[PDB]
Amino acid sequence: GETTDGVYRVMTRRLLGSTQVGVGVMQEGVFHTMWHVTKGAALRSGEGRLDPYWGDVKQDLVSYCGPWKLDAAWDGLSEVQLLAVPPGERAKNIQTLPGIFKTKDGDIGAVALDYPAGTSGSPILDKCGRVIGLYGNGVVIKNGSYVSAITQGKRE
Amino acid sequence: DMYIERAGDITWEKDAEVTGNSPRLDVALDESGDFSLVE
Ligand SMILES: O=C(Nc1ccc2c(c1)CNC2)c1ccc2sncc2c1
Repeated sequence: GETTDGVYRVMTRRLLGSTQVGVGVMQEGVFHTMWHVTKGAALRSGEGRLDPYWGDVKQDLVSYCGPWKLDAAWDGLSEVQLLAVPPGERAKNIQTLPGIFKTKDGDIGAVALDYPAGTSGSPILDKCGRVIGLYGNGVVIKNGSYVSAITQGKRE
Repeated sequence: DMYIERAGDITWEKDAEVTGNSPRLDVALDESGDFSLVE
């Protein structure tokens, strides 16, 4: 069906009406999203079908039609934009400076913007418009707010 | 059955709404891909 590069909404008709479960990125004929959005299930794009190709529950990432294509990374210094696609609302760029998730296996960038869980899969961008990661996997802080990591896959 | 709908282009927007803080947090990632706070 629609294979054009860009940001897409991931929807379902299983619940009441049409519900937005997440968001994803189409790039180089590959659909990239977060694992918790689709659970590895097949996707529909008009009359066409997207079958999963690669996935990992720990990284919380999944690619459809081909291997993960997104290889840009946050430089640890400059501001980024969350191209947020919220349920029932238009795509919107939100500029912020990322924080840090300090882990036993290294540091990761983190965006502190509050959006519904259906916004999961929204791409985080660098100044050149390159996707440096996906929004939707993080932690809940002392004030109920969500702080997501900048989750990036590995390009082979 | 899940489906996809195009929502726009992937572009950087100059003069976008600039908001949000930059916190430094101690986290742990489990086998299920869930993050948790370490103190
Ligand atoms: O529940 C959420 N995320 C999630 C669910 C299940 C799993 C994982 C993450 C990773 N391991 C499995 C959540 C909560 C709040 C917000 S706000 N914007 C995105 C967002 C995602």
